[PDB]
Amino acid sequence: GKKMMTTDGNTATAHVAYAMSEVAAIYPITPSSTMGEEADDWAAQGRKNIFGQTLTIREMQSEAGAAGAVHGALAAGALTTTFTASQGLLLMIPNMYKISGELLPGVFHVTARAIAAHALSIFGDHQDIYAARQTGFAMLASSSVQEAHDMALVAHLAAIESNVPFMHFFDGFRTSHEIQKIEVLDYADMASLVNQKALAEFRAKSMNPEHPHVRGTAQNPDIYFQGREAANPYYLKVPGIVAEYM
Amino acid sequence: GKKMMTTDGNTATAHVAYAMSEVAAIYPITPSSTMGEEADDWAAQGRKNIFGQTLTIREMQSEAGAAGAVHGALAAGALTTTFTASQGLLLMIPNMYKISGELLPGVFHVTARAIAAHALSIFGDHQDIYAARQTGFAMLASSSVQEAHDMALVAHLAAIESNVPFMHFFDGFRTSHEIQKIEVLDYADMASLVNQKALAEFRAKSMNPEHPHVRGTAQNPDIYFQGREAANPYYLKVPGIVAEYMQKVASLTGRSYKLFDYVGAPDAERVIVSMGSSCETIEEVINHLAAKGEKIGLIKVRLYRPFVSEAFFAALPASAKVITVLDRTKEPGAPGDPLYLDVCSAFVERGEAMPKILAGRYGLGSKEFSPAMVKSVYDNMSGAKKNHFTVGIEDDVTGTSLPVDNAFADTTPKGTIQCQFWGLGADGTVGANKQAIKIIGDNTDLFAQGYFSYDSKKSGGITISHLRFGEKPIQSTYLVNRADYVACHNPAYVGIYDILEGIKDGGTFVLNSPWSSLEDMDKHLPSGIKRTIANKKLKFYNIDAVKIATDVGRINMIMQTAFFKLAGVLAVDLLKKSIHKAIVKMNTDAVDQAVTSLQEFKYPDSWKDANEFFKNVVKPILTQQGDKLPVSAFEADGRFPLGTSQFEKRGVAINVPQWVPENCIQCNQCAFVCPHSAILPVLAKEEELNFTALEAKGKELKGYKFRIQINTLDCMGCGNCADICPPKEKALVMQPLDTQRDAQVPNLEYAARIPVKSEVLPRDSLKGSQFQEPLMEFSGACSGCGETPYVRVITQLFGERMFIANATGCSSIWGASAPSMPYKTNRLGQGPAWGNSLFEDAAEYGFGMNMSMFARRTHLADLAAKALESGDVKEALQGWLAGKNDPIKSKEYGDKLKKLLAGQKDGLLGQIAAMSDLYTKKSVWIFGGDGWAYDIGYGGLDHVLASGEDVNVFVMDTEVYSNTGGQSSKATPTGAVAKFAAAGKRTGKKDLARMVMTYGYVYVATVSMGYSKQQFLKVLKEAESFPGPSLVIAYATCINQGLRKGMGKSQDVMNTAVKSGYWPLFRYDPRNPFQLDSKAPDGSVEEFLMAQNRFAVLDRSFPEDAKRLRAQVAHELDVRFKELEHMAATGSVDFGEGAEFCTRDDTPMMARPDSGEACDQNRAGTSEQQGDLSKRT
Amino acid sequence: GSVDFGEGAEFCTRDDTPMMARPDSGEACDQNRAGTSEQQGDLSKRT
Amino acid sequence: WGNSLFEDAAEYGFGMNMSMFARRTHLADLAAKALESGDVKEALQGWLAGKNDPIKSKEYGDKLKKLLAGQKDGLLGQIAAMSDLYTKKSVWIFGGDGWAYDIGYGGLDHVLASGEDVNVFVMDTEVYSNTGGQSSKATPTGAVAKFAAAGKRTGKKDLARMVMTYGYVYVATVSMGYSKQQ
Amino acid sequence: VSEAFFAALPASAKVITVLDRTKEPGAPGDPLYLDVCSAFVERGEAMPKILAGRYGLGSKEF
Ligand SMILES: Cc1ncc(C[n+]2csc(CCOP(=O)(O)OP(=O)(O)O)c2C)c(N)n1
Ligand SMILES: Cc1ncc(C[n+]2csc(CCOP(=O)(O)OP(=O)(O)O)c2C)c(N)n1
Ligand code: SF4
Ligand code: SF4
Ligand code: SF4
Ligand SMILES: [Ca+2]
Ligand SMILES: [Mg+2]
Ligand SMILES: [Mg+2]
Repeated sequence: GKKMMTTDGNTATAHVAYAMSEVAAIYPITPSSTMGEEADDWAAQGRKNIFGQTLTIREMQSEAGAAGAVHGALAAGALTTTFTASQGLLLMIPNMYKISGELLPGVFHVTARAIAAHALSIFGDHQDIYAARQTGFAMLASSSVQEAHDMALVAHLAAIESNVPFMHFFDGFRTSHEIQKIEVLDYADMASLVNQKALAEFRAKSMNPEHPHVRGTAQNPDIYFQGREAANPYYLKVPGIVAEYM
Repeated sequence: GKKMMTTDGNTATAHVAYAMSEVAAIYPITPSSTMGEEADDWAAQGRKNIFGQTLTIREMQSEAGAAGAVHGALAAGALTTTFTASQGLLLMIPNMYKISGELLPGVFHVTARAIAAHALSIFGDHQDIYAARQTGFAMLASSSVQEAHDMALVAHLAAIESNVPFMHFFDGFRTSHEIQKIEVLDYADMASLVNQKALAEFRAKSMNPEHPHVRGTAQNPDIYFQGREAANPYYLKVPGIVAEYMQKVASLTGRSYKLFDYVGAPDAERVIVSMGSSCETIEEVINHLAAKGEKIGLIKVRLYRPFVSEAFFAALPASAKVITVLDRTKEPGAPGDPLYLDVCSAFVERGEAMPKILAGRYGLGSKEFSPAMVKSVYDNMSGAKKNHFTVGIEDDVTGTSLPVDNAFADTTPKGTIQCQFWGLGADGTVGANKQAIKIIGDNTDLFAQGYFSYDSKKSGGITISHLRFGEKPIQSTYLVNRADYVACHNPAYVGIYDILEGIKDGGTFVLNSPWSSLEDMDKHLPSGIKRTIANKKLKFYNIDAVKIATDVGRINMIMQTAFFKLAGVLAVDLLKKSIHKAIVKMNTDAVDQAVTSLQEFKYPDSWKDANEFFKNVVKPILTQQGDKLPVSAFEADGRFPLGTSQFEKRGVAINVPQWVPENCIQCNQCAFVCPHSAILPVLAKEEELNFTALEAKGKELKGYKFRIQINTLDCMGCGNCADICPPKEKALVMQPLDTQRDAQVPNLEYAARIPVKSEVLPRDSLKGSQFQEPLMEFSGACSGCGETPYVRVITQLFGERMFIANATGCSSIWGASAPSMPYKTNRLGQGPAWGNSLFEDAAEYGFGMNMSMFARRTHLADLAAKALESGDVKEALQGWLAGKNDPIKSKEYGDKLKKLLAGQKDGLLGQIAAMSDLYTKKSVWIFGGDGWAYDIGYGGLDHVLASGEDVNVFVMDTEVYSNTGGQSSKATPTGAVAKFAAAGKRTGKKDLARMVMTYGYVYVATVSMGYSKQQFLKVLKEAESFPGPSLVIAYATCINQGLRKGMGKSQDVMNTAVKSGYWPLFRYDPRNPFQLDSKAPDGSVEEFLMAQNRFAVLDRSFPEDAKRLRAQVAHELDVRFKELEHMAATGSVDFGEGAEFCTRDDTPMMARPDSGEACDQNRAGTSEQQGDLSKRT
Repeated sequence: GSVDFGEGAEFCTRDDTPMMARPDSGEACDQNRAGTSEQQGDLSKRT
Repeated sequence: WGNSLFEDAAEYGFGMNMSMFARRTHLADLAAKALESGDVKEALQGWLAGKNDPIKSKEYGDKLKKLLAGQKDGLLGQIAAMSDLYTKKSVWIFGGDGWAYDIGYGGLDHVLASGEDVNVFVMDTEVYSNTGGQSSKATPTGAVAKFAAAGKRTGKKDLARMVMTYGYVYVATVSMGYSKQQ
Repeated sequence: VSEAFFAALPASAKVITVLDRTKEPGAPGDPLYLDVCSAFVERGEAMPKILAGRYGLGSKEF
């Protein structure tokens, strides 16, 4: 379904994320505000995701709020994405721990931006993405605009299948805003790549009063270690999923 | 200036931090709240730092606020410290980046606590500290209490000198709370260690208008790299500073530390590299194995960041061939845990011979790390080496566990006494044991270690205490497992738990038991315990201490006497004098009668010859034996099933109520009121049925028998029901449990099978609502908790279609503490969908639920609209589509659709039948306390509650941080005594309701159940009915409020709270939108305040302050209600298109692909002025 | 000045959970498990 | 001038307030210890009594900085060491609609309910002016912004009326184009 | 995944520089350098020279 368009990394990534998501909670932060703004633009116009619905976009009071709303939408059984940059990612980490702890299949699209240490900065480096290795997200990187499109698609598919949340990151103000002529896939072509069995399973295990479960308990020295060590198979399976979807 | 005191890690660290700081901004978080609380205590008393001033302590709304306040105090030139734990540290990291970026010399004291991944946890591991390596802090670690004191001192001195902020961390609930006898330095001695030149320089370079500078700029690709790379010298200098200050402190105390320390055989081949309290236990194990010729050792890491390979290799013996790097963290998918990566990088950068390096996980969530596990780690090194293992748990999902032999003999050094004290909560066992440790420490030359295991259950929980008293210093940093002396303070446990699993051969076993006879012990002592006592030749001492205490007119003193005469550590004179220091005659008589009463029991020799989920996991977890549970038992995502509290059956109340059927007026208020749902209104038919039932009254209750069944085993004995029972001759009378359980347990077992009649009466009504099944039953809340009845009524109205976003607080501690889940599924199986995200983001979690449900039901609507194009299915689909916003119509037509579309798995119809759980409209609820709604999760709550989406938030306003030790909130009202309000809080209650009411599109209503139950019910119904945001704040009572008559008066107290005008009731309905449901104040505010222990203490301390504060409270509630009466009496397009001027700058923060079209930049003047300039020229 | 809202109260102002543990805490106290003070007096009188 | 972060400017300013409070109390204790030449005693008493007034504190701080020139010994040397703490300081918190309204709101509310002498000035542009003009809570009803492309449906966040519920906070709304004297 | 990393890495490679766009004060190395070093330690085979370099901080030109 390859069609050529001339866009930057924000547009290339937001195209695929709009296709592959139904819920998006976004806080504005440079250089990632473009993806959320154009997603809200397309939602207002009426663009349809792979499931044939307009993507539901909401704006939070913070990026902590964006990560929390992402957690709620993933827990309730909706495909969720968010767009992030540095200070946003720092505010997002503690909820990313919960998102990977519950094995919820979200995709964060992060534009690499400096962390304010001696001075605030909006430009690109990998400090924010490296600050989030421990959270348990899978982390995918894109070198160019074409690779941003391809890797955003791979991240969404592998997040659906693997039940491990993904962070997709491309360089800020070096890929986010560099116009380039790239071929993108038609939404019909990327729709056929979804693992329908995994999508149905993901909707089944989600929070719902008809089949209720308790998520978010408080545990004591006795059983916390086992609940930590019981999520290893999903991580042993995610890399093969990423390779196969590549 | 060394003085000996017996304290835990919190006290040892807060001592030094108080000396070395002048400003401290603190948020409460377990296990670090103690340091801040005692710092505020000393500030209120008047303790002086090294500079001779009381330390200025403030409390923030969050730990982000604590880190920001720390930044401001460091920037303005004050020595600043803060105390942190896991979630706090995660919220602190982004400001820690700024603090290290500006080279500001702060010290954070972090207690290591788990990060909530699959479940919240308050216990110890290094996940939070490892999450903060990148921030640029220097990171110092302390193995024991003495090392916590020393390392806190070193951290403050090196932070002052090096201009690099420091993080000091010690293990949480393993060093934070383990009492030990340590020598501390006098403040005069630690004052002389400060580098005065560096302190003066630090004050000079700080933010001040007299010598102003710009800090916090915004830089561009051109110069940011250099400003990053210009801070390298300070980090190249900090490690030498830390080493030199270790030397300077060691000169004073006599204990020498290095950046990396080595303990063990110099010619050792198997070396563990560790960090934290485990370094103690391993050392102890080494001191065992070294006596058997073992060539093993240990490297203890003190300075984690910056990592200095020079020190590491100076510690590492060159004969070492295999190294295991033990880490208390899990990073999913990382090539290794952080310390392993650091050691590997050190060996790669050296380039010399590279020994074998192994990585292992241990002690996650303060999981035990015992000598046997250390031995197994060394054995793994010795042969059949395994990389990336876990030690301590039985892994069976990925095979990453070492085998552990649990027959490792006593490694604790000879000369030590081990004591286990099992007790029932608040029977005074831990208080008596702390007194014992303090007495022995102050009066002898023995080191006294004491650890206190607790329980998740607030009322009636078990409390285990492990005490060691040794001539040599106590390095055993783990729970006792082979005890010299066991003491059971509650005979109820003798069947419920294994009291003698930690006994030794001949170990004295002292049992509290009324049955002090040969035959009665034969009848009551379980065969297993009898066989143990007979076989291993114990010294069994049985005493009935309750009779002794009742005679002398609290079993604390008899038990302490039993310890002081039977432990062997010493005693009689010491305990007598200690009682004298603290009526007196009764205590000494109890001491002497206990002295006479203790005698060995001549046991019989024949004594040596004598759902499914619950049965598998929950019963073993409850009996404190889930350490044997493998990893196959636990869900990968950490979810737990509902309805686990139902099989608890814990009869811990002393007094349970009895129903007197003759007086009952069948009002259903004792059920509406009960906090643990031990009251079951059984409404039956005559053909359906000791089980005395009445004739139910009213037209709806025509042929029904009525009964009020008491859940005798699941009763907490709070007396709320009996105190609320209307008839002046009480239909409910509190009677001893032993005289009412035997005839009431079978009655409830029978009554559990009567169908619940939920259609006879509406659920909006009091009696009818109580005629519906409660979906939140048997919490772990405190007996008489003022929060559980509200949530139980909410689930009785909405439990079938409900999402709960539960903030962190008591709501989450009793709503889910593994393995007990009060929430349960109804007969159809549709329970509440309960989830806890974090403390600060419950609101955003619930809002996200709302968005997900909105999206999926719109997708369902689109599918149904596509399926409109058999006639019955068309009618069902149209009926659902029209009325999907009504829960009743949506439920009806969803049932219709689920009947019609059975097995439909093809096409649009198959798709529509696929999501059958989205038919009936769902009610997402947000449950949290005063702290969440008021302090930390406030911004998210405000945003979700101003967005306009149909979400409902219920506030359990206990006016305090009830869950965490009762610290001040913003709900904490004027003149209230709490933590961080020791003199009485001076700021008023946070007017959260009046804040939200300013929006005008939010339903706001305040409720109190003790006052009126009908207003609460109407409020719930019209809150879930409002198509928009809805906020409801419920006055709730907590045991921290110190009700002087008891928690049974909760409702009464609740009632009084609304009569006096302290807690008005009102409803703001946007659909005069405001209205007052509450009457004018009665003027009885002083009685209500004096009724609660906080104001009683405030009076006992400062009467003039207390009376002024109470006057201001009365005046402010008068004017607040005066204000209430004053106001109750009466498509896509962009904003930048087609504008003459630019709506966008040219900065990169405002760049988009559409932008860039030429436009007028307001640089040639206004349009009118431009026209004038054109006209004139 | 310093004083704690838990001193000199007939009932416990603290649970036994680890989230509410301090070195001062642990003194024996009534846990609201035998009923209210008035109801306790009534039970004592009747028996 | 200092910028901390977007969400924590309020806590940064509050921390400034605490640091200044602590250091000036330490100065007060030093001066009270130095009370026990007569001109220095009069200067110190005059500053101690009127350290809460910026004008009197400035006057007597100038007096003290004249008297204690080069004094580098004892209590007097210590008192002369911190000559930048004489005149009472005014800590200000400057931020826009987004900070005061959306993200730094909790910290602002806490510092502005604590009761300590801090002053916060809101440059309410009704929008996230810095970042592309996205919707705020100050963004009023029927306004077109980013994430309000069809016109915002929720009203302005009544921040002033929220804070005024405390009753111990000075709240005042200003507009310079309307009147400069107010 | 060290399997993929070593499948990419040519066996004739003798010197590796791991470029990172981050600064961690006091860390033994930046995160990607530590990952590659751990991969080579866990392989146990010949260990080429591994160098670490910083570049492009704050969208600095590279
Ligand atoms: C960010 C963060 N800081 C601190 C804590 C520790 N904590 C857990 S519950 C709680 C207090 C809960 O307050 P509130 O909402 O009033 O609840 P309740 O009093 O009903 O327990 C605190 C401070 C935490 N979990 N997360
Ligand atoms: C946590 C975080 N999220 C997002 C940003 C990006 N950001 C910088 S300024 C700004 C908006 C500022 O809003 P406001 O207070 O109204 O300021 P003004 O409109 O006057 O510029 C945003 C979103 C940030 N710096 N930090
Ligand atoms: S509260 Fe008393 S009168 Fe009312 S139903 Fe219960 S037992 Fe009967
Ligand atoms: S209200 Fe209290 S005393 Fe009555 S049944 Fe419930 S827990 Fe027991
Ligand atoms: S809110 Fe208070 S009474 Fe209720 S469980 Fe928590 S501490 Fe106990
Ligand atoms: Ca509603
Ligand atoms: Mg509370
Ligand atoms: Mg603005």
